[PDB]
Amino acid sequence: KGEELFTGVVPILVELDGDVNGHKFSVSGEGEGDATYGKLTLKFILTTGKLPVPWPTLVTTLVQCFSRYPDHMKQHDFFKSAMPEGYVQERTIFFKDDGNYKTRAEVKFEGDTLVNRIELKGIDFKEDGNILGHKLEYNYNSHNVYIMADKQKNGIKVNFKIRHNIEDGCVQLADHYQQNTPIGDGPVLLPDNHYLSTQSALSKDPNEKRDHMVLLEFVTAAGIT
Repeated sequence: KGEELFTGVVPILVELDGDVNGHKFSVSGEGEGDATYGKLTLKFILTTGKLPVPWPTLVTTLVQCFSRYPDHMKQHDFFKSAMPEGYVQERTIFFKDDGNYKTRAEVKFEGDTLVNRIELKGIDFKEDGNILGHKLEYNYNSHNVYIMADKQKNGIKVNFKIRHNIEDGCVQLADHYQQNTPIGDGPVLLPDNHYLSTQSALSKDPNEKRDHMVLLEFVTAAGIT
């Protein structure tokens, strides 16, 4: 059923309400996802406030239902099975030697559109650290995202480490702890252990005057065979 919502291109909306060290800001995104290819095309714009953190630090927060699950792994796609009612995605992101983000998002269909609505709270960041200091390069690495079932919560537990390249030529690590729980009461797929292989390319719209991020992502599930 939920799988059948993803047989072609699906429009996406994203809304983020952010507060990092008391600096408040809002981000809106739009574009589309095609789970057939595991491909996301999105543009994010700062709608309110000044962006207090580098755009790359927000990529993981700003829809893993668009992951490509190969035919042999379709019994392991929690993200789609939760749809259309959707899932709650919660994270803590620990920036090594710096502050942490705590996020709560609802990912669900609002009519014909997959919508990611997020609240982010960031605390205990250093004024002269890599995040508030804006020392991260505008680029993104490929990552593996590790997934296991949480039978107790009728969802999944997700863990991974993001590597943010610093302008100095070193790496700022961001340790992600994630849990996903269905919104609806209906049955969901609890997967065997597996991962998502992710690739992200960040760019700018030459015609866009506001602070913004254009993002292209490819995501494929693997690890079962």
